[PDB]
Amino acid sequence: VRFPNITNLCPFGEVFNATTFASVYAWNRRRISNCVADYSVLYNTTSFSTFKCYGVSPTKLNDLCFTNVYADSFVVRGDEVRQIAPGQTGKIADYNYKLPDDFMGCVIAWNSISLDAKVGGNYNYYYRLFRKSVLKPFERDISTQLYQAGDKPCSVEGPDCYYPLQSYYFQSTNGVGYQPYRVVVLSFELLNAPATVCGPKKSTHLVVN
Amino acid sequence: STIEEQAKTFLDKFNHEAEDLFYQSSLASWNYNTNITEENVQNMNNAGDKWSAFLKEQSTLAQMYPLQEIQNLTVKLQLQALQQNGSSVLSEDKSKRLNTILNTMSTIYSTGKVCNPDNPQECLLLEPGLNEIMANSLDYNERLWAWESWRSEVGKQLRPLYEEYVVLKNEMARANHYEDYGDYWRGDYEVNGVDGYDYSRGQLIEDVEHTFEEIKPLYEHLHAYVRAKLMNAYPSYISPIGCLPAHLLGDMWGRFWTNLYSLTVPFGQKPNIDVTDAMVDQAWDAQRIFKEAEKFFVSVGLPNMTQGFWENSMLTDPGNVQKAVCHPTAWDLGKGDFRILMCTKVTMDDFLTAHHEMGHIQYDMAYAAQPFLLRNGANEGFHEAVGEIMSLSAATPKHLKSIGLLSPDFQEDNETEINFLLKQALTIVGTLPFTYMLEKWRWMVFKGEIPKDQWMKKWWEMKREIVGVVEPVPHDETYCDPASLFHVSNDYSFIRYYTRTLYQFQFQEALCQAAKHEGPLHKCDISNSTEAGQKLFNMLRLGKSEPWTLALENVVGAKNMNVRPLLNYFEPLFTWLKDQNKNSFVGWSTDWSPYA
Ligand SMILES: *[C@@H]1O[C@H](CO)[C@@H](O)[C@H](O)[C@H]1NC(C)=O
Ligand SMILES: *[C@@H]1O[C@H](CO)[C@@H](O)[C@H](O)[C@H]1NC(C)=O
Ligand SMILES: *[C@@H]1O[C@H](CO)[C@@H](O)[C@H](O)[C@H]1NC(C)=O
Ligand SMILES: *[C@@H]1O[C@H](CO)[C@@H](O)[C@H](O)[C@H]1NC(C)=O
Ligand SMILES: *[C@@H]1O[C@H](CO)[C@@H](O)[C@H](O)[C@H]1NC(C)=O
Ligand SMILES: *[C@@H]1O[C@H](CO)[C@@H](O)[C@H](O)[C@H]1NC(C)=O
Ligand SMILES: [Zn+2]
Repeated sequence: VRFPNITNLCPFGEVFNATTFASVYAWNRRRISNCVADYSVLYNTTSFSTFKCYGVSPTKLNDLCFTNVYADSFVVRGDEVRQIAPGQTGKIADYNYKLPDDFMGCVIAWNSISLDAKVGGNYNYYYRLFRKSVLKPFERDISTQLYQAGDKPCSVEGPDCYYPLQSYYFQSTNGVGYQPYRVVVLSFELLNAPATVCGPKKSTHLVVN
Repeated sequence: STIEEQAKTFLDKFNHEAEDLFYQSSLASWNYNTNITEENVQNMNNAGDKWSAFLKEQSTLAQMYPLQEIQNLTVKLQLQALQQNGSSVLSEDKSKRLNTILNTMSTIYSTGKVCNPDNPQECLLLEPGLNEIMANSLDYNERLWAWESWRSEVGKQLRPLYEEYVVLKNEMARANHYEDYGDYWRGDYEVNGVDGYDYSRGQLIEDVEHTFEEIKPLYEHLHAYVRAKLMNAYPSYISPIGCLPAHLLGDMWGRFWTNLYSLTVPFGQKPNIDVTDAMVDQAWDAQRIFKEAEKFFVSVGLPNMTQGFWENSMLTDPGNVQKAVCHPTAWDLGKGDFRILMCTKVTMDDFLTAHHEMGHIQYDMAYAAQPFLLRNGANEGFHEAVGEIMSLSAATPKHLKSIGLLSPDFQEDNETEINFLLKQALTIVGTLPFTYMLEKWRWMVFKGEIPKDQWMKKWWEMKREIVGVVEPVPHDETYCDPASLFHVSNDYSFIRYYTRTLYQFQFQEALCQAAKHEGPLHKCDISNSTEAGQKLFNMLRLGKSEPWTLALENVVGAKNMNVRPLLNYFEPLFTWLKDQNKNSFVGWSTDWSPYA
């Protein structure tokens, strides 16, 4: 005899406990559906440096229902975690990853260093320095196309043609501001269409059909 | 688009692409200064060359953007520094010899060992030994040997290298729109863009002499009081009318008269303001000294030391296993990395200098928000003055009583304040003539006023007249005694230390007005005053962005160095010294020599 759960626990340990993350200019997006989501495990990890749930309730997030659940993951410097927030202007937010000013959901980050700054680092993360326009909310641009300062012929890396992408150099000796920080953003959303994920207690509230 | 905006994105590329290159050089330089190895000298020099190469290439690209078009003044400063041609004006023949000489002089000074005339295998090095001899010995011959041997066996070898150092460095400065190498250093104090807050290269040279003229009377009575009290310590060797023999002063060069406090202490029976004995007897550690200095900055509201400071810094001699550069150094490596390298010994001198060097870091941490090319103090004196503000508050007997290095029932007195003020005057007032003469010699040598044949004559001609210190042994032009000091041999501006002292009391006067005070400028412990700390934070956060004259004006209320606060701090000592010299001669005779 076994206890059957028609909706398995949602894949939340996959995104957070993942071995490798992505550079901010190429952030990774995930859909969580056809499952039951316990957000208590997200609270129970006290190692999380920042748990900034704009909009929805922090600890009563578990006691809710949702339709569109998107999880975005990237790693940025500690002093740039503030730029991953509603209505904050900065090099990361303007050109790499922008949250809506009306955004509802949460931003989660932790210290990293242990894995993504290993002695003789095996990875290399990156970030975008220049762009013509500020990114609209939830927009991505992986363009490798060169940027011009004045009216410039940008076919060669030159005095005024600057390569748009730049590299993060994470070392143990770096300070907290210049140390890597792993950020996962949960983009909860509500749709008038039938719901997809609610929570453990609310298995029949809206998640099931 | 505008070239100004075109240059803004050029600097944005520069700032983001330069930090790692500068960080690698700083890491390698740290790994050599903490560990002397031929492997590290190559790695450090390679990273410096790559950093220098990045400077050369990005400088040439910066020449295209014209400064006259830019109207955002903070942008103008960043472009102006990057556009400057430094050693780039020199040819490969000139640059190599200039760097080969510069490293050679440093290695001679670092590896300088004087062997005992008997038993030549026994050699005494300036840092571990031969300074204890010059700071703890009362034997006239032992001090004479260490003073003469260093300036002969080490100094003479630096004479040929310094002559070519001057001519090559002058060619560098003269090429880059300067009169001499002295003008290259003198430009650090220049503002030329803002009305009312402007400055010039020569305004420093005239303000220094005007301000030093009002320090001479205080120095004279300090000189006479020290002279009389040194006369008892070294009988039959000092003239009651003549100058002071150089080797009988506090240190190897006469820079600081601090070690003379034991001989010249006014009231011995009063509890010692020199808490060096108290620290050792209470088992104070190197860690406690830097931890207590940390709590001082914390109390005024400034931040804790970063964990990279406590994890990565070197606060003790690593041992005979590995060599190290034990000159007190504050490191702003970048990337949020702040470290202090120091050969901390349990003495009051290292207790105060720990406050001084942590003051460097607090300034360094504050201007970290400013861009890379504005990541520096307003001028050289500002950085060295910030540390001295703390050591001025930390040296007060009340603060010493606070930390436990003085008895909990310590009762203040007229006598103790003279004991405290004299020790502070030996360190602060004593060095002012030494610094004024040393830079005036170098400034004139760079200008060529002093010929190569009259080098050593002028060095001791001015030392007698300005500083009141005489040569114990006659010296030829073969000797090169000015280069026997670390700062001259390692190509650092030295007038920063004179300007430092005048700023120090000017800041403290304002900081001790914000911190509601009652009495004089001494007994000014800004400890536990957040208002005093936040008044400094605003100055520290600006960095090089705002002009130094404006930065000084907002803090203290003046656009220039004012010698008045310094004299008020020592006014109780000046009046006491005059009475204590009623039956002593005040002044020195320029024609008395011990050898004569
Ligand atoms: C990550 O793994 C650790 C160790 O297996 C576990 O304790 C923790 O709950 C996991 N976190 C998530 C979000 O799955
Ligand atoms: C000193 O440097 C050498 C090579 O530069 C290195 O192998 C050694 O481990 C260093 N010593 C210490 C104590 O770090
Ligand atoms: C100069 O440009 C910077 C660019 O970020 C700007 O923030 C600053 O306000 C400008 N200067 C002035 C005086 O506004
Ligand atoms: C640097 O040198 C170039 C020629 O090599 C010259 O055109 C330029 O004006 C110089 N820059 C400065 C600041 O002297
Ligand atoms: C500074 O560090 C000490 C020891 O780690 C700690 O007790 C104190 O709370 C810290 N202060 C601040 C303001 O972080
Ligand atoms: C600062 O305040 C603390 C807390 O009362 C006190 O222990 C310390 O002695 C004060 N510092 C000074 C210099 O009086
Ligand atoms: Zn210093």
